[PDB]
Parts: sequence; C-alpha cells; structure tokens
Amino acid sequence: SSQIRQNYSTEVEAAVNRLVNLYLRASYTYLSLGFYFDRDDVALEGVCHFFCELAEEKREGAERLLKMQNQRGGRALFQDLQKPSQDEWGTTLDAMKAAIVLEKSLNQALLDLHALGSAQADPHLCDFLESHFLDEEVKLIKKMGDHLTNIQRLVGSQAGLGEYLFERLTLKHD
Amino acid sequence: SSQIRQNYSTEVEAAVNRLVNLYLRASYTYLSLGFYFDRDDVALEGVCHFFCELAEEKREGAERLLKMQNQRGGRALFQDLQKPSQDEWGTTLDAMKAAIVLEKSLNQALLDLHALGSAQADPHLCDFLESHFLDEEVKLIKKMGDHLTNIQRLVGSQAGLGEYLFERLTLKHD
Amino acid sequence: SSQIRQNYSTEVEAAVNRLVNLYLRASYTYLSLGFYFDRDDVALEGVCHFFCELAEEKREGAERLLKMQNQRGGRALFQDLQKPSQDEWGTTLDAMKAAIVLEKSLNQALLDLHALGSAQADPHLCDFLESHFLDEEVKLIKKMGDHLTNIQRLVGSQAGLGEYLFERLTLKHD
Amino acid sequence: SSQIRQNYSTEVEAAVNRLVNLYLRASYTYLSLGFYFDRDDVALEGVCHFFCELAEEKREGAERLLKMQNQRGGRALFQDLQKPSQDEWGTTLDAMKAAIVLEKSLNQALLDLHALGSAQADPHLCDFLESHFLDEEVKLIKKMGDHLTNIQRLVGSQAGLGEYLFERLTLKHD
Amino acid sequence: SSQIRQNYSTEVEAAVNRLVNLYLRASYTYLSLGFYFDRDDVALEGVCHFFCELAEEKREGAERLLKMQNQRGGRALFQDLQKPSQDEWGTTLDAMKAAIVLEKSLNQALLDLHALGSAQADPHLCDFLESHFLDEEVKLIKKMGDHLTNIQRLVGSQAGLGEYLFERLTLKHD
Ligand SMILES: [Mn+2]
Ligand SMILES: [Mn+2]
Ligand SMILES: [Mn+2]
Ligand SMILES: [Mn+2]
Ligand SMILES: [Mn+2]
Ligand SMILES: [Mn+2]
Ligand SMILES: [Mn+2]
Ligand SMILES: [Mn+2]
Ligand SMILES: [Mn+2]
Ligand SMILES: [Mn+2]
Repeated sequence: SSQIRQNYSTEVEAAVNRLVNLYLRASYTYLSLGFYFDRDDVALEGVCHFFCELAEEKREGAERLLKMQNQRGGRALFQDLQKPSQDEWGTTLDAMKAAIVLEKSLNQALLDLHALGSAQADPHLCDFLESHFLDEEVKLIKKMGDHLTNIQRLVGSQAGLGEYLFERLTLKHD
Repeated sequence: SSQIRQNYSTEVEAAVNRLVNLYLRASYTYLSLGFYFDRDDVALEGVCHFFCELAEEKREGAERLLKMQNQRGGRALFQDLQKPSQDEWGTTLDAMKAAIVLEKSLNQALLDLHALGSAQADPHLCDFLESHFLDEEVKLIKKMGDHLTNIQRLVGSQAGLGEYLFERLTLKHD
Repeated sequence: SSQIRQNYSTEVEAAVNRLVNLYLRASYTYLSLGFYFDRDDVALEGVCHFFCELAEEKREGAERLLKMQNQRGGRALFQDLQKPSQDEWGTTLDAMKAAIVLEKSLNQALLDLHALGSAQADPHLCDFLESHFLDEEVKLIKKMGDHLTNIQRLVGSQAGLGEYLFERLTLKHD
Repeated sequence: SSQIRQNYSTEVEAAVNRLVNLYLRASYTYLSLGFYFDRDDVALEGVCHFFCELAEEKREGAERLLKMQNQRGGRALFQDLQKPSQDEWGTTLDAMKAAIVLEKSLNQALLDLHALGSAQADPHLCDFLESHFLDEEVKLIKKMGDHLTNIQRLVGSQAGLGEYLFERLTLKHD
Repeated sequence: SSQIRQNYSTEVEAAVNRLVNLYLRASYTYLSLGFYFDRDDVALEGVCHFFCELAEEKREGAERLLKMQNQRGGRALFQDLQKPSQDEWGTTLDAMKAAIVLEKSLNQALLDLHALGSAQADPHLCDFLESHFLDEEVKLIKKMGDHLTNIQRLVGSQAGLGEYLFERLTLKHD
C-alpha cells in the first residue's frame, strides 16, 4: 500500500478493480456455459470442457490482476458478480457467438486500460497487460473465430449432425 | 442365519431376494441386447460392447446383494428369470430407450427397498444401498440420457448414417 | 433433465441452486481474505495461503453440487454473487472468527438441505451430502477452532509478536 | 559504435551510463549493509545474506545495461562510485527502510529513462527496461514492504526479541 | 501353568498382575491426556501426540508383563481399570507434572517388584525388569524433567506464548 506505491495512479487502481470484476464475471459466464452443455438434454462433452477450461483461465486472469494490484500498492476492492446474461445457451453456435462477444468486450477493456496506463506514463502497467493478457486474448479470439467458421460450415441441412461432428472431431473429450 | 441375524426383518430379507431377481433379469436383458447388436444384419460393435458390459455390471450387483443377504443372516431364495421382453431390439435408439426404462425400474426398486429399510430402522441396509447402488444408478441413467440426446440429434434425415456415426465416435469399439 | 429425472423434487432442485450460490459466495469471500493478507501493509503469507486454499475448496464444492444437479436432471440456475461482507479484514484473529461464522452458515445450509432431502425421501441427495460435504465441514470447523484457540493464546500483551509467530509456526508458507 | 548505431540518441546513451553508475552505487551500498550485519556486535546472518544477495543483483543489472549500451553502439563511460551514505546501518528496521528508499530511487531513474526513450521513439530501450528491470523492481519493493511490515509488528516492547525472530524465521540462513 | 512353573512364587505372580493393572491404568490416563489436548479449546497437537504415544508405550509394557506371566506359568488375572484421576488436565505444565508423578509411581512399583524378586531368589524376574523396564522408566522420567524445566522457563509473564512455543519447537507435530 502507501510504503511501496510509486507511479501508480488512482485511476489505474480503480480500473484494475473493474477489470478484475469483468474477468470474474466472464469466468462465471463460462461456468454457466460449461454446465449447460453437461445437461442430459444437451450432452456435448467437448463443448462443456471447452467452456469449463475458459472459466478457469478467466479466474486465473483475475487473480493475476489482483496480485499485480497488491504488487503496486493498490487496494483490491470487490463488487458483486452479476449473473450471466442467459440461463440457457442454445446451440454450440449460439454459445460460441456469445463467447466471442464476451472476449471482444474483455479485449476492449484491456485496450482501454492500456491506453489509460500509457496516458498516465505507467509502463509497468502497460507491459503487464502486453505480456500477460493482450496476446492471450488475440490467440483465444482467433481460436473462437476458427471454431465459428467450422461450426457454420457444418450446419448444412443436417444441424444436429454438424453439432455432433464438431464436438467429436474438433473439441477435446474422453 | 439364526446365530448372526440382528435387526434384519423378514420384509427386507424377502425384498432383497426380489431385488436379486430384478438385477439378474436386467443382466439377462442386457445379454440379449448385446448379442442382438452382434448379429451380422445389425452389426454395431460398440453397441454390443455397451450392453454386454451392462450385463456384467447387473450380475455383479446381484452378487453383491446375495453376499449381503448372507452377511445379515438371511436366506437367498431364487426364482425363475423371466426371458427378456423382446427378441429383437430395433435400432440403437430403441435399445437405449428400453435400457433407460429398465434402469428407472431398477432404481425405483432400490428406492422402495431403501424406504422399507428406513421404516424398519435398518441403517446397515440403507447405507449398503446408498454406498453401492444409488449413485451407480444415477450415473448410469445420466450416461444413458446423454446417449439418447446424441442418438436423437443424429437421426436427421440420414438415420443409418447417424446410427453408424454414434457407434463409431461415441461408443467403445476395437 | 426430463428423461432422466426420478425422485428429485423441485424443492431440492431449488435448494441445490441456492447452496451453489452460498458456496460460490464463500469462495469469493475467501478470495478477498486471501488478497487482503497479501497486502504489503498486512503481509502474512501463511494466512493468505490458508484463505486462498479455501477459496478453491469452496469453488470445488459448488462445482460438485452443479455436477449433481445435472446428474439428477435438475437445471442449474445462477444468481448474482454478492460481494463479501468486508473490504478489509483486520487481524488474523478477526479473519479466523469471520471464517468460522461463514463455515457454520454453510454447515447449517447443508443440514437444512439434508433435512429437506430426508423429508422428500431422497436418499441419493442425503448420501451425497453426507459423503462429500458434512464431514468436510466438521473437519474444517474443528481446524478453525484449533487455530482460533492458538491465535488467542498468542495475543498476550504482545499481539504483533503473536500474529507473526502463528503465521510462521502454524500456517503453511514458503 | 558508429557502424551499428541506429535510432540511439546521445541523450539515452548518457542516461544509460548514469543508470549504470546508480546500479553500481546501489551494489556498493548493499555490500556495506551485508558486511555490517556480519559484524560480531550485530550478528544477523539472514540480514547479511539478504543484502549481500542484493549487491550481486544490482551488479548484474549494471552489467546488463553495459551489455545493452554496447549492443546499441553507445560508449560505456564510468564515473567514480560514491561511498555509501552510512558507515553503520542501525537495526534491521533502519536498514530495510534505507533499502526501500534506495530501490525507490532506482525505480524512479528507470521510469525517467523509460520516459526519455519513449520521447526519443526508442522502443528497443523501452522494451529492454520493461522486460529486465521494471518488474524486478516492483517485485523487490513489494518484498521489502512485506518485510518492513513484519519487522514493525515485531518491535513490540521486546525489540531485540523481534529482531532475532525475524532474522531466524523469515530471512534465509544456514 | 503347573507343568512349566519353576522358581515362580505366588507373591511375584500376584504382584505381576497388580503391575499389569498399574500399567494399563497409566495407559488409560495417557489416553485421557492425549484427547484432552486434542480439544478445540486446548489445541496443542504436539502435547496430544506426546501423551498418545505414552498410552501405547504403557499398553505395550502391560502386554510384555502378561507374556512373561504366561512364560513363567502364572495366571493372568485382570481387575477393573480405574478411570483417570482428572477429567480435564489444565495447562501443559499441569499435565507434565501429573505425568512425572504417574511415572515415579510406576517406577516405585517396578523397584518394589524387583526387591520382591530378589528376596524370592527369582533372577529371571529381576533381569526381566532390569532389561525391559527400569531403564525405560529412568529415560522417560529424565525426558519429562527436561520438558518440565523448559516449560517452566517459558512461562515468563507471557504463559500462553510459552505454551505455544514449547509445543511448536520441542514437541513433535505435523
Ligand atoms: Mn462434462
Ligand atoms: Mn464442464
Ligand atoms: Mn461384439
Ligand atoms: Mn456383446
Ligand atoms: Mn501470497
Ligand atoms: Mn493468497
Ligand atoms: Mn554472513
Ligand atoms: Mn553478507
Ligand atoms: Mn491430535
Ligand atoms: Mn492424541
């Protein structure tokens, strides 16, 4: 806190707390998506594993931000985690579209914080984001776009067939 | 028998013998299902292996009940095993529906025996069922429901295609 | 969902969703406690590790409940996660007292759900709780009480000394 | 030198030579601190090892800067190393306070050079500092702040007791 | 019994049965002490382990005496085991004082039996005690006295502090 803090604006401190909230909310959305695809009336294991893995990744991103907040001498402040935007997530296509909207929102929040850090002349913040978040997001969004295209090519006139095939042949399962 | 028996009602004893019969009848039904899918005009190896594995599991459940009957001092009594309800089992979908009806009947018989044991203040019986049967049944029924949903999504307009694919890509085979 | 559900009341289904919320809220409280003890002006590593480990344990409990909800054919429903009750947690003694209040509330919710399950004649639910939650809670609460007594014996007239010593000599750290 | 130099201002070149001096002066201060805590009338081995390790780390930082100066085509220029600011360093608390003042001064010099590099549109310089220095400094300052808080909680009415305990139970020794 | 007995007086036989009782009573006292220090409001693990280990050692001494009684042809006779002298044992100091009183009583009973054996010209008895009991008791009493002195030096004005420290730094714990 006040004995270590140096070159760490109140504006960046607050924005880091809001970004933690966003990552934890994304983790919660992925938890919901993963358990939806584990329903016996949905039953797509590879899709469940894909989203449950992302729930863990988004948690870990939040935790890295909170570690950094303490390393800089700021104070972590927590807010409510809003419930996810849907209770039921539709098809794998619907879910993957909602995931890429979610990641684009996270990426925009990263970019906005980076611009704040650069305006504040806070290079540790900017490098932190560049090294641990910006490329993770670009890689994930690319993977999701790759998946979207493949899901879309499989719809055909045979949508259940395509949904099965994608889960079996692209996504990771036992 | 009479030198060891303690807190073991005649009602539970008889109901355990009837539950052994039910499990052995289920094992016999699965034996029939497994060999039906081994017919050269049916020829779904993964489906055969799925049902033949369940025939063994239902036998083993019967044998655990018979061991318990002796551990409590009751007397095993055997009845005829009725032949299975069908000689030919249709499609994998037909078979999986008949399996989930069969397991729901076994699960109801478990629940009914548990309620009898609890009315009789027989906690060893109740715990025996809870520890060795109730969750096995819930897990199996969930797996069957997962399979049902996937089989159903594959029917499409291309039912033979779907049946093949499910057997190849979900069920275990050489 | 409706193809597998058997002996699973709407009352238990809803109560499981509320218990998931409680466990996730407890996990969030522990996340806050852990990062508070990582502040440079608090700086008790063993205390941070103790609470961060509990954040993971409470998450995993929520996830086991959600898996069970799907295994029974119920539908997971998520609500907002309320922020934790404090932003700053005081001394290790204050924190440990707040943790035992939190665990006693979770344990009471487990006991209440167990009584509901027993009134509903749902032995799978009751055994699920007995096997995976009730003794975990009793063991954890006992450990917390052990810690409380040791923290209290260390206050003395030398409270900072005691706080350091407990963290160094009882809690796990690098 | 002139055959390789590209996008490397005279201003950055001179500022790198001054930063080398600062790191070597910090290394010299740590050498003095380490041998002070090795005095038979001070005799805190863990404190000696903590500062002697930092003397090596600050040397290595200077050497990385000098390697970079040559990689860019600048010319290393050396100045006198001023003696450290004290001949005797007081208590572990006094020493740790003087270390965090020293590191905050180094960190400010890093930040100032980074701003110069960014004004000069020298991204290799800026990334060099971000990758090899800025987070090292933030991590070290955080560790020192953690130590300060623990040393301070141990003073109590029993300062010698606290000083011993911290050295024994937090710092690394044989 | 009568086919093997040689040089084994009725007086030694009866005194061995009384000494078995004393060792089993000591084992019972240690069992009580060990579980007292496992209370959540006492919570000294190392103290619990120290007494629980002694409960086992005193049992094993009783069993060695009973084996010897049979080896000599005497007849083991059992009496009631009196409950321990306290239900609650106070501080570690109180407990250690009560343990050394208990061991001094056992040692006096050993010495008295040895004198009986020597009056009876029973060298096998005397050597049995010398080889398997007398030095075990002297070593244990010495260890307890060592502990007593260290517990006493730690009381200071800070008794809870001392009690914690002794448990942590002298006694064996996880
Ligand atoms: Mn799954
Ligand atoms: Mn999942
Ligand atoms: Mn076959
Ligand atoms: Mn077969
Ligand atoms: Mn930590
Ligand atoms: Mn932590
Ligand atoms: Mn040294
Ligand atoms: Mn040194
Ligand atoms: Mn114990
Ligand atoms: Mn014990």
